[PDB]
Amino acid sequence: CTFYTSLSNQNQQNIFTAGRRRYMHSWDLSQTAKIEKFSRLYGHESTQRSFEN
Amino acid sequence: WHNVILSNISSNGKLLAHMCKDHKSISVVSLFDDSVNLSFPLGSILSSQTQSLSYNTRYVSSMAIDNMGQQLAVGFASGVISIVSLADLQIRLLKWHIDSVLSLSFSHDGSYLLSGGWEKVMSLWQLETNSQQFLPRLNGIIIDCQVLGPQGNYYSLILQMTENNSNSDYQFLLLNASDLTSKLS
Amino acid sequence: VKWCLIIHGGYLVSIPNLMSTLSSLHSTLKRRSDLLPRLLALDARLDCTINKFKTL
Amino acid sequence: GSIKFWDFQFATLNQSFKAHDADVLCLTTDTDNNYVFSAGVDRKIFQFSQNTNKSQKNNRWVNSSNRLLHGNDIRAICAYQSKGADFLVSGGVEKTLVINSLTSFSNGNYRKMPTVEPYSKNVLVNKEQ
Amino acid sequence: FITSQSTQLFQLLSLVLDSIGLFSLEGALLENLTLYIDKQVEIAERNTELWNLIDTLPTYTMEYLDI
Amino acid sequence: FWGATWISRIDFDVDFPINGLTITDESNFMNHFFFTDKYKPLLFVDLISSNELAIIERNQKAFIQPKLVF
Amino acid sequence: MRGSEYQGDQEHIIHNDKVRSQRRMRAFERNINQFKWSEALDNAFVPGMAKELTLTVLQELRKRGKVRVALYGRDESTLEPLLNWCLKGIEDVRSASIVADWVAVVLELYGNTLESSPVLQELMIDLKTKVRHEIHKSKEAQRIEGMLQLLT
Amino acid sequence: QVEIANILSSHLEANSTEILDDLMSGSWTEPEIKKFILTKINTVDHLSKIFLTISKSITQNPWNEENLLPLWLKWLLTLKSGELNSIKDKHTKKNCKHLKSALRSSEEILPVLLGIQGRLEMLRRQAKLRED
RNA sequence: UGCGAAAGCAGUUGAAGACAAGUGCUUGUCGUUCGUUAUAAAUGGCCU
Repeated sequence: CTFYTSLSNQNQQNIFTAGRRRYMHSWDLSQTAKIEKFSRLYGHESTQRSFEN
Repeated sequence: WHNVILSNISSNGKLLAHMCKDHKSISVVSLFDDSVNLSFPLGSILSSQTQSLSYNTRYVSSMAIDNMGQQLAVGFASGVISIVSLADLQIRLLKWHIDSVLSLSFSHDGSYLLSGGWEKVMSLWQLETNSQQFLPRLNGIIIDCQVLGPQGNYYSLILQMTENNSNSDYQFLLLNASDLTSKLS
Repeated sequence: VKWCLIIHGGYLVSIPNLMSTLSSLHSTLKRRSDLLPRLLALDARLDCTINKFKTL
Repeated sequence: GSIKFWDFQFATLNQSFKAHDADVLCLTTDTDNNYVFSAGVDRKIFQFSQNTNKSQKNNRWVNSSNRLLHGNDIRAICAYQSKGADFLVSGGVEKTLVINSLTSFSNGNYRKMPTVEPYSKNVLVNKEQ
Repeated sequence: FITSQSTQLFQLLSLVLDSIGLFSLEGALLENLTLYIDKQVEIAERNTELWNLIDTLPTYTMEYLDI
Repeated sequence: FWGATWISRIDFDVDFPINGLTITDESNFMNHFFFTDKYKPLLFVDLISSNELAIIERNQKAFIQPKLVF
Repeated sequence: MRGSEYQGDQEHIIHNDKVRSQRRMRAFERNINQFKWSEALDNAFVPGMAKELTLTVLQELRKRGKVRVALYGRDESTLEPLLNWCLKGIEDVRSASIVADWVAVVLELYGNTLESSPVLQELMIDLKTKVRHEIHKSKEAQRIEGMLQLLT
Repeated sequence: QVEIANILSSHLEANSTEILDDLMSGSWTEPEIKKFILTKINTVDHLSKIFLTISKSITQNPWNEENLLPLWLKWLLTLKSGELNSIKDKHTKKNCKHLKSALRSSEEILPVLLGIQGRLEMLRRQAKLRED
């Protein structure tokens, strides 16, 4: 896991997390959480079968 | 300009690419500067095979211009897409659509080409390796596509729902580019 | 079925309701009878080709 | 089915194209290395081009085009250039040549040679008997 | 008159037959009907296939050149 | 005369009416009428007798690339 | 690895996105979905294929409008399975209409091939026999149906 | 039979109005009709004339008991379909439209008669049982 | 195309201009017009 703050728009804060799975999560920054799932590699699914690193 | 058949404006809003009957010739012009001024007849881009075949192959149904002005995408009713490198009028064929392509739009950087047609399937062409990713089973055929954001956060689509032949039933979609899910329908 | 309908025709006439108590017959018979025009169309095409190659 | 371009000095990959649906049995190149033509079991010939000026500075190859010309596998392919001649000759299990033009590959005309051209006759006929 | 647009006329006869009922009909007249209707069915079938029909190298061979 | 895919006949007693994929050949190589294309390909053509012409004609799994048909 | 048991009972926010696992799709469905019309027909007639499932892949192809497309690249060797099913499908009331449809097409599309192939000729005689037998059964059913209307 | 075929062969050349009488001749049999159509009808005009006469005759009275004309029609369509449809005459198509109308009026009959045929069959058996 | 039932019952598919190709003539085409109710075929198939 790691925090991420865009180098230009300092207001932007986000959390990327991964595991032994084929999809990555991103949490933008309180009733609910805005979580986005990255699960598309655009034609390179063979080379990447886990996001854990 | 006279007798314009088709026209498009770059994503930045700074380049205009249009076709005129002066069969037909395509010219691109910069709007706020005189930096870009190019023209060429459509014959050069068209291959000879399409010259032999029927009219659907020589008939353009959509056009798009890259922001930097280096690349120009031309659709054809035959479903072929032809990317032209303006610097030397070199052609590159991307052929997936079985029917006429209705919407073309370059991304901001130019590496990705959004295409849509009667298939009800959106295709993102990766031009580096000519691969593609798909967003299928949309509610209707894609009349228009665009990349709307400083970093291409959102894709804006227009759908038609040609089932209802009585009326033109448009639906506007705004998709989040992260996971290709409808942010606003 | 043909014999039951023949011998007991008089009694069956004097029944309060027939559709409810013989619904299954009507359902079964209607399904077959609907197929007849389609099958005749199939038969005619087969006779056309069968006659053709037998002569040839 | 992949065509990969490796950098020689560092021995590392620069580009990877998943082009063919089966093996790539042969490669050939233009004199200036502005075109790389592949072929294989899928019966196709793919053209890869770097001839654009921006590409050459960036030395990025582009999957320009492909064609279907052969009825079966393509085992052997070769390319010749000269001030008067521009040939891309291919052949394979179909037992016939196919001649294309390198520079105008996508749009140029192509000739399918006869399977047997009896320069040396293999049959004779006797008028008597 | 029957035994001697015909669609509704036959369908009308079917109505006559049912109203007569089982008991009233007579055998001798029945057989004449039994023959007639069979002829019609044979014809009625016959037109049907007519209607549907309307809707529906050698190793060595000899040849002479044209010179 | 005959070639790989054509047969012809020229009568040598009569004069005729006057009316891309190969080397351009800018360099030197070193240093009454009948024509038909019906018969092809030909292995060998010859006459059996004065009015019999003998024409000899030619008579593997491949990777499947379908042709769409709708 | 001790964390997998946890179900987030003490956590503030619980977020679940996993899509439920769907039953594995059969081979014929895979071919329709990938637009393998001809193969989807072959998978229809395989040994030990339930009758109801076979009737679908015929209906789906007809509904898709792909009946001629599924019968182009075929000869007598690969047409026999379709007729053999049709030889059996023609009996049942449910598949009688569908078999009537496919049988007509293959005739319209393989009239010439039929003449030169003797095996197919027998398949049509046997078929011609049973379709005829079906006519007789249906004709009987009509006579019973008329017979009933007289009673009521 | 042979005389009628040659007689018919002559009239079709002569555009005679007695083609219907020759076709209706009782000497015709099924194998002969197949033989005559295959061996003698070699030009489209003769095919058209016979079809016209048969088509008109059936359309005027599709309920004739005399099966010789329909038997002619069945075999003409069965054997020479490719040559028949090649004929592009407007009049030829219009006759088919009328004929298609006259015939199809029958096929709608058949479910009714079979319904009638069942009732008579029941009624016949009723009398038989009472007699015994 | 009109009417109608779903079945069908009647009726249409004309003319000009221009371009392309072959050889002033022939054929094909129309992001051209007037008027009448009035085959397809660029190897090209749907994500995680």
